[PDB]
Parts: sequence; structure tokens; C-alpha cells
Amino acid sequence: TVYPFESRCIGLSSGAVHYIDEGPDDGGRETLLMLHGNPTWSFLYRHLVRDLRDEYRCVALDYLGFGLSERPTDFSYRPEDHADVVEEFIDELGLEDVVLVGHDWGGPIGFSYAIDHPENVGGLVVMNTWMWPVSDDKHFSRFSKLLGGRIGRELCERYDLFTRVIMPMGFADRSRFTESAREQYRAANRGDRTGTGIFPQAILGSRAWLSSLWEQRDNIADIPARIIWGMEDSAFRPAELRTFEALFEDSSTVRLYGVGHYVPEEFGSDLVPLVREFLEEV
Amino acid sequence: TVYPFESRCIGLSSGAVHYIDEGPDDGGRETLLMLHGNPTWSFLYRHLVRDLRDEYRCVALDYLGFGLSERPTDFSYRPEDHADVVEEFIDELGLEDVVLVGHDWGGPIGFSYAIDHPENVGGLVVMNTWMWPVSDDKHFSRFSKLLGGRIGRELCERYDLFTRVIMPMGFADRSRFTESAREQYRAANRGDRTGTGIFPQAILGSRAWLSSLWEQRDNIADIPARIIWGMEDSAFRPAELRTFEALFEDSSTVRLYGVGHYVPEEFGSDLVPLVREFLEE
Repeated sequence: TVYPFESRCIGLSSGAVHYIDEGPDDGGRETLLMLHGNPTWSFLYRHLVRDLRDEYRCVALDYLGFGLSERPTDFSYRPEDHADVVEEFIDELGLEDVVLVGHDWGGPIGFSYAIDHPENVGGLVVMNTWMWPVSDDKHFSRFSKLLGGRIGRELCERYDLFTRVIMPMGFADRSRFTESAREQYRAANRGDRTGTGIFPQAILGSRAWLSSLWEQRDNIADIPARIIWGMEDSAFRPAELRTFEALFEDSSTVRLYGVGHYVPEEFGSDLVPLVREFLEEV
Repeated sequence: TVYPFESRCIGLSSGAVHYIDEGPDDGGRETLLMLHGNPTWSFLYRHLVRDLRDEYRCVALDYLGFGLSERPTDFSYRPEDHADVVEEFIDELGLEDVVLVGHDWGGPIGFSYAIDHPENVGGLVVMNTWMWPVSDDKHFSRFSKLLGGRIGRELCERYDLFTRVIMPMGFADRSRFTESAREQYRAANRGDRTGTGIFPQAILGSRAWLSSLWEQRDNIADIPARIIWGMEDSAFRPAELRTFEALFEDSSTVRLYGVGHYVPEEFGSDLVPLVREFLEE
């Protein structure tokens, strides 16, 4: 009722993935690929997909271990493996020219794709992301340590902490977190919670990867971009917003008010125009 | 005994300033200008000046309302006015080609000089600075609100909070905060404490200025630079360190261990080589 969109599935060498694919299959137009955050599903972008659909092909991907995708028992939830999932997916769908849209963890993954394959990137839109090692922001660091490590995994697997508490925590307005959205995020089972439990640990251990991506920003600078930041966000500070603008040449920042971490769900109605303007301009 | 360096004074249109000026007066060599943080004096860089002196002319400036400088009763402690103090000072001393070194508040001020007059800047070294509006770092924001506003001013003027507590708070190793350093910082009088009390408020209200400087970074990018960051700092996060490196073309970051906010005092012995290498390269 809420998610009427056509759903499809790709078998990848590391496991099958679910995706949403709206708009024409006649790919004479640019494709936009959406990458979700944690513990979210591609459903996070239901509104964004709905409206962008009539102008651009819109594809949204569920990461392995999340959403409606396969969860190999040996999958390592390193950003490197998530990047490989995205890369193979883009090739499997024939998506030769793609604008990437990423949120939270999806930021660094879309960014990484663009670093490795800038040739196939038609532009980048990032929102409330985890790009760059986070060393100074004590809010995140304290949560990362609690939600990471052994205790992290146990908290996620035993209590679904990451969905029952942390998800609402990231909303400036929890009345927009509809029961259906809450159900689908909580629909993930106990085994799926392992991938979620690992995520913040992956950030703590992926600092070398994030640092490498930062160093390669001078090359990603040739790809047009937009950075969306909520005024009440927890994953990104205005200091970072300004620093990223200073480095990522040919980019622009957007500040959204009355919005937290989960921007596309609370303010999808503003995100749509921001993305459409980007897609129209370049 | 601790600060043997020759001291001089310039009358500026906004008040007189004190400065340290070491090395030859025969300016056939590059000059390095050091800008202090808060509530510090140019004494912060005594070690850095001592060693750089024999290779480069070293000048260190006390900001109006701080150190051994004049405190006009109408001085506005906006970064804009501090930048004008630095600009006029550089012109008054004939310092035609200057490498700027800034810490804390001195960061944005040296940076601003470079934005307005990149032509006179031989390079930039910044350490634990307040560049860019700070919106996400709740540690600073909570202190800014406490140390800023009316209560901020009262806390500084009545209790010298900013020197008795905040200064030691910024050290990873307080045993390096010698009694002489402690005395000189605390030597500032109650009226001088007003300038100090305003500082964090100036940051909260100067966000437009800091934002403008950030936007002009694409032009400052033509000036070689180094960014020094303490692993236990409170004014700057590694996220920012990485972002600044990404934007400031022709720059490099340095991470110092076992050091807090007041880097040149705790680890002056590492800062000297970092600055000398920059100046040699």
C-alpha cells in the first residue's frame, strides 16, 4: 500500500540482492541509484523514488544482510564488500551512467564507487553521511563504542536496540515514522540484526578506508555534487559540511530545518526538488 | 628568564600592540608571524620562536585586549577587528613576505589575512584552530554557550574561569604548564578578562564570517599549508582535519600524540621541525 513499486532481484557473486526499479526500462535517460542507511531498507526512499520516477530512472538497492536481500553466513560487513555489492549490481543492471544518492553508510559506499569508477558516475548526492573517520564527534564515538564491539552485537541481536531506540532517536519528528515504516525496519530477523550490529564497528575499523577515500577526494572533485544536511543531525556537523564544500570542487551544500538523521523520510518533499534540480542542472 | 626575547611595540590606529621580534632585522629572508590563542599570550610560542629564529625572522603578536597589548575601552572583539590588527601590524613592520602560524582563534585570523592579502603570504601553518562554524561538535558548543553570553563574561571577569580551569583543561599533560606560564596567563587583569570573556561569543556570532572564509578557501588554496592537530584536542575533530585537507589544495596534515589543545607549549619540540620543514620545502 505504502511500497507499490515494482521489485526485482539480482543474483550477485556474494549473494542475491533486492531492488526497486521505477520509471522506463528504455535507458535513453540517466539512472539514479539510491543507497540506504542503517538500519534502514530501500523503503527509506519510497517518496524520493515516487516523484523522481517520471523524469529519471530510479533504482534503489537493499544491501546484503539488510532489507529484502540475501544474508550469506560468511558475509563481512566491511564498506569494501558493500562497495563490491554496489559495483556488481550497477554492472548487472546495465546502468552505464548513474547518479548516486547515498545516506548514512550509503554515503561512503556511493562515494567509493565514484572513486573507483568515476567514469560511470553522472553526479553524486549525499545526505547525513559517514564520510571521513569520525574522531572528534564524541556523540557518535560514544555510540559507536556502545553499538560496536561484542556488546554492540549483543544489544542489536537481543534487543533490536538499533531499530527500537536508535531509529526513532534519529528523527526530529517521530510522528512521520509511520507504523508501516516501523514495521518494515523491525521486520528484519535476529540473524539480520548481526549485520546491523556490525555496522558501527565497521566504521570504527574502516577508518583507513574512509581516510583513503578522503585522500582521493581531489579526483572525485571532477564529479558534480550536492550535500544535504539536517540542522538537527547526529551523523554530521556543520563544520564538516563546510569542510566538504571547501574540498569537493563543483559542489553545493543544503541545510534543511526541522529535520534529523532520517531526512528522506521526514522531508522527502524537500529532498525531491533538491535532487531534481541537481539532475536538471547537470 | 623564560621569555628573554627582545620585545617591541607598534602603535596601531586601534591601539598599541606588543610583539616579540627575534632573528636578524636584515629582512632578506622570509618572516614568520605567530598568532596566539585564548586566553594565551605570545609567550605560547616562546619555544617555537627560540629555535626558528636562527633560520627565519620570527615575530609574535599580542592581540589587542590580550597579553601586553593596549585594551581600548571600545574595542570590539570580533575576528574582523583582530584581522585588522594583524593587517596593520604586518604593514607597520614592513613584513612584505610572511608565513603565518596560528593557533585556536589565531587560525581564522591568519587565514583571513591570507584571504584578503594572499599576495603577502609565503605559506600558512595552522594548529588546533577554530576555522569554519562549529555546529556539530557539542563539546565546544556547550562550552561556547557557557563561556559566551552574559554568564560567560561574568564567569571570566569574576572567577578567571577561562585561565584557572579552561587553560589546564586544554593540556594532555599539565606538568608542562609551568608556574611561569601559569603566572603570565593569569597576569591579565579583570578588565582584560572582558576580552577573553567575549571571545567564545565572538565565535558564536562570527559564524557568517567563518562561513565566508570557508567559501573563499578555493582561493587560499594557492598558498602552501600545514595543519597540525593534537590527538586529544578539543577544538578540532579528525573529521575536520580530513575535510580541510580535502579542500585546501597543496596542504598536509600532521597528527601529534599525547597532546591536547595547547600544542606549542606541550610539544613545541615537535612543532619546531614541522614548521622548519615547511619553511625549508
